[PDB]
Amino acid sequence: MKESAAAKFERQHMDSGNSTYCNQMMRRRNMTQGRCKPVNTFVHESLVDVQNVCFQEKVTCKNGQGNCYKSNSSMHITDCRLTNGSRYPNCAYRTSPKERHIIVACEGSPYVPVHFDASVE
Repeated sequence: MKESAAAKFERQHMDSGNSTYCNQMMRRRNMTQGRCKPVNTFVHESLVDVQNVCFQEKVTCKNGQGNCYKSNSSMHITDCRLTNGSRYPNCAYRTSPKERHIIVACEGSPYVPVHFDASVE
């Protein structure tokens, strides 16, 4: 692959360094390329903490596959949600910071996060 699954996950979902946050980040992370990705979550924890979720609580994924893991700890995340029926090329998002357990799908060797599945209160 030209972009590994792990690299794709970092691009789509990690932002440990940090109203218009989602508008900027969805665009800069290539999630408004010809289509506005409707929902996307960014995680503000270290990549090592997120990678370690792959050894936490096994749970079923939203698509029904079994390789999803729910974090034992709550994490600082931001949800970006497409708003006002906006369409490419004018994607507008709402920014929602919160603290939730995250659920990720993991794959490979080493076994690392490849998809952000959901968050749980």
